[PDB]
Amino acid sequence: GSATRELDELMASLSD
Amino acid sequence: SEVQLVESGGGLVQPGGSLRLSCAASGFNVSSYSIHWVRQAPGKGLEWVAYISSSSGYTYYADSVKGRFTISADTSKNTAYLQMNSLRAEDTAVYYCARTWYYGFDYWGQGTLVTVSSASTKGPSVFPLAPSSKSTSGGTAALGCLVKDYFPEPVTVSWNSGALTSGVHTFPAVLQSSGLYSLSSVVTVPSSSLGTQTYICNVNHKPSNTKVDKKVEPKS
Amino acid sequence: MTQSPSSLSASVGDRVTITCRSVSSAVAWYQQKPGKAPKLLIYSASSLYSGVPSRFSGSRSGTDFTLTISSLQPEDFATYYCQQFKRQKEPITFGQGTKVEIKRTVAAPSVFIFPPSDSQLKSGTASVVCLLNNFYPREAKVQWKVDNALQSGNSQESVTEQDSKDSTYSLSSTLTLSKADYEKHKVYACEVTHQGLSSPVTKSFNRGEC
Repeated sequence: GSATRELDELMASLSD
Repeated sequence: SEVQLVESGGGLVQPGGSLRLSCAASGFNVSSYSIHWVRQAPGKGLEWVAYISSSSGYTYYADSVKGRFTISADTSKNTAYLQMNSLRAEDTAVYYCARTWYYGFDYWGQGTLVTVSSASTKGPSVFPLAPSSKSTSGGTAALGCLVKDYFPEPVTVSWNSGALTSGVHTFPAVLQSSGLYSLSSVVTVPSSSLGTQTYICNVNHKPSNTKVDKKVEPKS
Repeated sequence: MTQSPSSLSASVGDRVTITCRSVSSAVAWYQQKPGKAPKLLIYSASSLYSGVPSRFSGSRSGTDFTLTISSLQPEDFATYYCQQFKRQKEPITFGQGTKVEIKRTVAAPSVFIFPPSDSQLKSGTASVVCLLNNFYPREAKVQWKVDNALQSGNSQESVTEQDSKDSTYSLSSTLTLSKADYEKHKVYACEVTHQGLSSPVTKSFNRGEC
């Protein structure tokens, strides 16, 4: 839930 | 234990071939936590290789596997998968799946060994490592067995059917240039016992359904 | 890329601080023991994972992330890994492993040499094995001689994990020759050099006597 959010947002934000 | 990750689908494959690993999750929903695959070559470090959010569908791969591996999930079976195509020798490793926990991976599966080789499954030849006859009455002697030319890992070695355990060293296998493995198992015993006690190594190679007992006796 | 773990010797009770070797947003720390899955110690730089002992702590200073074990116990000797998270490729990377091993008093190896079996010789190959038993520290030099010619490139070594009871290592070196080559020579010797030996120890046999 909130446990997965930070890493998921990190991964989704990647551009290179 | 309440959360668990159970892997399967590993084992043997040839360069250029394909395997599919599974990661069955229990105690949590795959749509609530992202999942990763991580691998480790024998004697080497951990290498992160892929990531999936099951809810969003977002996937990411390490460049070392990009274009060759596909990560996916079936939320109805609560299982993640790693499809591995165009496999190479260097993909040989223990593959783990693991769950996201803030900045960290909390739960890890047990690992499944993937061996990418052109070798076919073959039982070991077992040879005695005979104790030095120049020991002799005292004090400490060594003896062993050489377990040679087998594929794949692992082999187990016991001594005197498990009755002898003190002083036993079974070494990590080395991969020979033939693509076959080889290891030694040794044990130290009193030198006085060399004439009075039989020593037998019991070598089991489960992948080939081979089991060899070898009597190891002095020179003399 | 990737590679073997580096080594750190420490005594029970010692304090250890490992530094995680492109700046990272967060770091996680793991402990792993042979044949086991990694175990999470610290997540998000400084949070102790549920059930991990309080002697384990994590900290950030500037761009440097550390894990500290305040006082080592036997069960803490293992390989440690930092995991970097960053907003750039590769986004998740495990650092090189750091294998914390037990510092023990120096102990010289017992050395034994083994000729090839007659049964192996039937198959056209001779394997000669030299055993270094229960020594510390791990670092040892094994040099093969055949009729006093120093060998290189025809042997392979293997070393055990540090023994759980006495904290020593053991090592096998296997010299492999063809039957033909084995039979062209007399004296087979294994010379061992180690911190616990004041001068090198040689074990040998002569073909046809043993």
